[PDB]
Amino acid sequence: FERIAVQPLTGVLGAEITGVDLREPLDDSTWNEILDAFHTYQVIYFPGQAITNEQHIAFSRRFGPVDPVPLLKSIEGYPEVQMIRREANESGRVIGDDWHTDSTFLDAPPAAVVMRAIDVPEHGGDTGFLSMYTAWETLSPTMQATIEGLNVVHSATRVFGDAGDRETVHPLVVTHPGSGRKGLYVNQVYCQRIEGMTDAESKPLLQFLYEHATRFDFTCRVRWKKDQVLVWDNLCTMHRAVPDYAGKFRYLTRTTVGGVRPAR
Amino acid sequence: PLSQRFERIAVQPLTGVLGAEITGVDLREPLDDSTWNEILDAFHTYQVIYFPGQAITNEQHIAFSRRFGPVDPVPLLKSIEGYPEVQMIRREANESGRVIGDDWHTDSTFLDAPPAAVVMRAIDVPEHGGDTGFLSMYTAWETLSPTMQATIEGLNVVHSATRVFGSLYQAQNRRFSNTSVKVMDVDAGDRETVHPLVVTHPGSGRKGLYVNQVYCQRIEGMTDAESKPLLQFLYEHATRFDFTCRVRWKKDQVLVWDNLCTMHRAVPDYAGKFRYLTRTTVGGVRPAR
Ligand SMILES: C[C@@H](Oc1ccc(Oc2ncc(Cl)cc2Cl)cc1)C(=O)O
Ligand SMILES: O=C(O)CCC(=O)C(=O)O
Ligand SMILES: O=C(O)CCC(=O)C(=O)O
Ligand SMILES: [Mn+2]
Ligand SMILES: [Mn+2]
Repeated sequence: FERIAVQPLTGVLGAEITGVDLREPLDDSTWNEILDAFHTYQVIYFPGQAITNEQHIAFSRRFGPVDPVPLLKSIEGYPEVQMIRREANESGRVIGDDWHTDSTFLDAPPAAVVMRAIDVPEHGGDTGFLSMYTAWETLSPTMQATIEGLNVVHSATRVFGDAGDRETVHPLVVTHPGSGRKGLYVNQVYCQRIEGMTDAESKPLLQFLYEHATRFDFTCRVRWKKDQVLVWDNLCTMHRAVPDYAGKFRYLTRTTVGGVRPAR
Repeated sequence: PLSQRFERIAVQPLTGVLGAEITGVDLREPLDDSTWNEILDAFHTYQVIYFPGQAITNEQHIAFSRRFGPVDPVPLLKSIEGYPEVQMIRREANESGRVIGDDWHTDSTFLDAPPAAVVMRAIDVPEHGGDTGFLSMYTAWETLSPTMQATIEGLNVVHSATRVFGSLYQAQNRRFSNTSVKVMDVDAGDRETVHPLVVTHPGSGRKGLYVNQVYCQRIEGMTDAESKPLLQFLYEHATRFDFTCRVRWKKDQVLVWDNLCTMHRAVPDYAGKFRYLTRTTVGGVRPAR
């Protein structure tokens, strides 16, 4: 890395990137290094990037087409820029407070999400991430061989479920179209059953994979500060909100980068 | 606000659940009463506290530890030459044996009187890799439903070291290297003790869950089949990600964790890299409701 400075967060995933101004267009050499760090570290974040809504969209477009997720509210004037907002007065349960990755009920879920902290507490409201590369790679060779050929049925029936009940089928293990690396691909929010198996057969196996994937040693924990811009890979990671900031205002915006069909 | 409540130290909470960074103090020196009382208050509130940039000697490490209570080294760990009170969490860059403490537990709960706290000091740690996770058993308890609390608050739990250096350990394959771990008597590993499932912290007066899957064998009076589901639920509940924090280490960071109201976990993400911390253990008293 010669155009940026990269500081890995853990031995598994996550890296802080400095030495670059996201308010400006990125030359080829700088963009290529950012993409290289993204593919390697899977979640990357840039402190001190007070970027406008328009600069947010422009940066996001470098990753791919900006295709908003279905269920979130957009800011006035910018359909692409969606809100993760919780009022100080707000009670109840937080958006995304279980391990998941976004919108896997889609035939082509999002490739990536670009999140920008606008107003965040001095402490509280971290976001957890984990690597599905590491999840797959830490399975024994025998377990890998055993489940590699399985497919899993996804649907949105528990988030907003007619379109919420529509099923799609994804491989249990997918090859990342950018890195070429294999990762586990299951999540408790959207996965319904292993295709072809009975309920009794499927439930314990999915349950094990949920437990395995979310092992603490496969995770990292990102702390937010105002003007922090973060990108996560929606194919090879999962993420989780942390609701430890009752009574405090928390506001981030996000753009969603379109992806292609998950493939073996 | 912390900036105005604390006059001798500066406190920066790590999460909304537990953990805090402490600065404005020199651990090389004896602590005056007001400074110590503020540290103890922060310890009781935040449950795991750490002090970056404290380049201290073994003697100073021991002296600071003694403010929390009497030193009482844990049975399993080797000590450094010249300092029986200072034990090692040391992993050579080339070793590939099981990593010490790589699942959620708290220390030596098989003792009739487990440690009250541990003071850990980073000697030589990787630039990245080897974080320690912590979680609050106050929060774990307080987030159970009223009905689940009523159901289990009267239970007691059987603890032993059998999976660490007793019969169950000796009957399996994953072994610890002799870098930091002593050879132990198998009968000592199998010795059972019974503690309450919910305990009152003597310093804070608060109630916390008290179970861990390393040392807990079963709920007293129950069969294994009866105990397995309740205990397994409690482990899953306590280790919910939103009940945790994650501490990253740097050389000369000194950390204190409360061995009664927290659990902790090593993270084995630094294969091929040297990692060395020292630690003193503060003696505790019999866990009580
Ligand atoms: C110093 C410490 O002793 C321990 C040693 C290893 C250990 O590792 C584990 N980690 C995870 C699992 Cl599942 C089993 C185990 Cl056995 C835990 C504790 C103590 O208790 O005083
Ligand atoms: O608020 C957070 O930390 C993450 C929420 C989430 O899951 C998302 O934005 O998709
Ligand atoms: O090495 C670590 O991070 C923690 C090891 C541990 O569990 C202990 O020292 O008791
Ligand atoms: Mn999400
Ligand atoms: Mn331990």
